[PDB]
Amino acid sequence: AVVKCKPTSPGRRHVVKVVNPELHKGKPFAPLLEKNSKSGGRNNNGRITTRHIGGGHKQAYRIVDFKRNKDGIPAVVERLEYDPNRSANIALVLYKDGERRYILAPKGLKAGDQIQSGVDAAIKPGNTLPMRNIPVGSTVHNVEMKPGKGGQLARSAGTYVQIVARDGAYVTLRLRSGEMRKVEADCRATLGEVGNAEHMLRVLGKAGAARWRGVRPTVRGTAMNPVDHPHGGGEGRNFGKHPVTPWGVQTKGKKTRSNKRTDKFIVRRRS
Amino acid sequence: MKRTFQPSVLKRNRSHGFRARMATKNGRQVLARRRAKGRARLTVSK
RNA sequence: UGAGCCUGUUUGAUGUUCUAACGUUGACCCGUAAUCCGGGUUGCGGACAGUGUCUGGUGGGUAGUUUGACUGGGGCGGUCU
RNA sequence: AAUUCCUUGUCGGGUAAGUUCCGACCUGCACGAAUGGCGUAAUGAUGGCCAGGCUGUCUCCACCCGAGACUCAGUGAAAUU
RNA sequence: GCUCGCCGGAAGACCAAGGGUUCCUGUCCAACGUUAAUCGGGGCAGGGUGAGUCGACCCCUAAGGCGAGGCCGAAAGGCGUAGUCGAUGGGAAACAGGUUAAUAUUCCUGUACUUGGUGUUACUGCGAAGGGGGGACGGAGAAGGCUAUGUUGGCCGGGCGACGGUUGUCCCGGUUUAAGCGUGUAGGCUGGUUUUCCAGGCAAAUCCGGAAAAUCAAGGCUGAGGCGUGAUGACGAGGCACUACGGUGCUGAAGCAACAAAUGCCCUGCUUCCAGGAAAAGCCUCUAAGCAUCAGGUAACAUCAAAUCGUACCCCAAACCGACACAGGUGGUCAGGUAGAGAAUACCAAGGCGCUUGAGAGAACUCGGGUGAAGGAACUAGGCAAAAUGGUGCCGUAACUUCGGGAGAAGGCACGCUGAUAUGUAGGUGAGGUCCCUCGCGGAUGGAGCUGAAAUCAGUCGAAGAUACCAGCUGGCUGCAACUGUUUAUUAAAAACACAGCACUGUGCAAACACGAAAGUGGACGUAUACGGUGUGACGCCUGCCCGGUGCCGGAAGGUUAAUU
RNA sequence: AGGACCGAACCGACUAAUGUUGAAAAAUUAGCGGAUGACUUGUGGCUGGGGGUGAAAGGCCAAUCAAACCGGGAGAUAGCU
Repeated sequence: AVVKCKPTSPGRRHVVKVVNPELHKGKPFAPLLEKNSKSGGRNNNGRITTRHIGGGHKQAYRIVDFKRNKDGIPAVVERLEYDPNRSANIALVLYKDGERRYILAPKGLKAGDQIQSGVDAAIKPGNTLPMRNIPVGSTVHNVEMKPGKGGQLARSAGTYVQIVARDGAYVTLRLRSGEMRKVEADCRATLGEVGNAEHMLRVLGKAGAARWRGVRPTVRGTAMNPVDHPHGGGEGRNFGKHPVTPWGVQTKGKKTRSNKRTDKFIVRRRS
Repeated sequence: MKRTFQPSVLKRNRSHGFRARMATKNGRQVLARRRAKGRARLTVSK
């Protein structure tokens, strides 16, 4: 549910927050945790390589399951949990042999729900099947790109992929960006679409909110001197030139894809 | 008013010490130069 | 299918198929007490991608430099045989 | 007008008297719509103007309390020429 | 030696870093000390630092470093696997009194505790480079129980006052005791035990995880404080004699109760919020290979061992960083009385200091201050500087507004001391006694004793009762930027930068992009509700016409053009 | 509850006077902003000069920055004093 903040302060006048009174209030499952330390955008040479990164809150990593290769054993959902490393909640699942795991939460997954994986499973949200055994004209998420590798497509909140046609040993998919792609039919996908679809309705409201997430300020190129940026200099406010990146390439229209090895799998491009 | 020199023995020895000089190739040239000149004190080791 | 040449001759181009060079930041086994590395088995691409020599285009991202004299001070104007 | 050269433009209010301030006129030397246009409660060691109280800022200065300056014994520089 | 003045959340006491003999004793006054010097952190000689429990060394790791083979590179070299280093973090154990010119949890007295080796007895399934538990973790808030600590009574010792009074409801001093051992309280968390079965934990399991039955409902863990013992001991005002003025030997009275109360402890607890809050070892358990007469394991006795290095002195400072015996800088701990909300301010306690040139005089002028007749901004570029308001409780308060604000708007009234309501009230704490019990640090009642605001009524003094220190000036109209924030260390703090919100464009994951002659690394252990670049800058109403020029995106029939042949 | 309010320790630097061979090669006195957060502080580690970092002032990189310091080419060149 979305809630506005009362204007008790100028830093709260414009805050909109999302609250879900169903997530766990407690500690995460311990045997599925690891350490994770911050970088600052620097590489092994010590140099800044990506800008506007630094600070934030301390976080821990949860081992999420992206393969779903345990076939024939039903699993039952236990609880939904909050994850700081992504924009989608997670779910804890208990198996019939006494093993627990973490999975992504589709929309409408609540405690007491069954889930299963393999070639002999039912067609309903949360189940995992090879893509050769799903009707054409279906919505899925967490689609593999090579057999046995894992999921890489439609992993954000409120996203999905659509199956359009099937031929040979390939299937044609429509993606969120607006592109049509070919993939092998022996790949896997999960039925439904990802949850937390209101994730995008929130307003941070102040600068400290963005500071808490590890984002540092951005400095405009027209506010510098001509030795720091190709946009700098001028008595007053002067531009008189075409926009470019800090290293001299033209923004606002130019194209920057060059990969001839993967051009046979794009049927049509985004518009 | 604060000033420039603030001492610390660990930092001094980790920066300009004998084993630090021996570590690389140019420090050994520093040592060779100072030996050729004939210095009484070779490093900051104390 | 264009030139030679009597349905045979070699090279030219275009399109489809194949595996054996080459790629794999897909799965399993060993060195091994190891998410580097190498060897093996199996899939997926495949003469494409990529690298060396030569060659046309773009290139203030970077570098080296030039931007004249007379003159009731210099500049603007005018002049230089 | 943070923009108007001619300019202290012209009319009104405020003062005994107002090149600054507030409201209008349009004759915009040379405003104008994301190098945004027009408004706007709250906030500002931000620019401009007017009032009450308060006073040595001032008409116009007088007295007093401490530290130097001045005399005595000890130590004892400097720029420049 | 007597008197005077200053600090006292420090100008007192103590750790770490940094320094290195500056520490104690005897001697000297040439140079050093901004003056003299018998004095000194100055010269010369000797003396002084005692550890199984304090630190370091040691065991374990974070960021990071190095790195056998290996992958790259004209050489020099770069990156990294297995490993090995690296604290600001985790891991055993001691208290009180006495003593020196200089050391004290180290030396002496009294009473304790922890970990290893060897031998003898009694019982006995042991064993890791492996499986599991534990260590193990955020911000704010609230009130319940305690202690360190202070005040007053009771008790003990002394006193009867330099000038009116002082045998009393009077004056001064003391009334201290630890670690260890035993008891499980205020309070927090959690159902116990037996049986059968199983696609899980890289192989096994009596361990952890899952499933199904019978049975009893009260077991298990953590836990400040208090009470007993340690303690017939030690300490304690005063007394008994010689003084080298530094002590020795003996002796030693009282040593209880009530109230008030922490920022310290129970509390790593409890309640809520999103921005979701380290790793390894020490420790407890399960088994494999292997051993079974043995070896190893559990407990009680006896005995041996705990090595090496630091330990003096300075720390808002004359001994550290500033060339100085320099009005500057420097992390952590301790927290008495009266008034006060207070760690602010004023006066004091414990303790420590008067700042290393003096004596006179009382001109102009400069520096820091107090008062001022009548006027009250007339000064000046400008109310720059100075003058002024200032507390608590109760009345009362406008335009405008994003409905929270404006607001402490503005403007008012009361405020000392004594007596009564009540020989000390409303409230807090709480003994003796009477009952009960599953018997103890138990429950109900009962009110002795102690402590104690605010209000009303009547009197009284001064010119003045928030009397000292302390402690907002108020209002009206306009430009700019929405707001809290940031910036030219050393002449510019702003209308300049950033910001939440908006739009355009690139990127299908071996992603675009950036650091690298390369291997590689960040973006990210992320996947279009995600990531990079560019411009505008809360919110409300909006954002018109032009594709000729320069850029970017798409097209394919024509014309022009490189190497090669 | 709050990038909420008043105000000490703590972090800063808006106004005036003194000082300018200073007590000080950036300070003293009286006033002034923030003060539960985009806060402040101790110990270690990383980024190297046409390079780094930069809420962006040509700011900082050991009292030195429109290209640090040290040693070399080196007795660079100087139609000028």
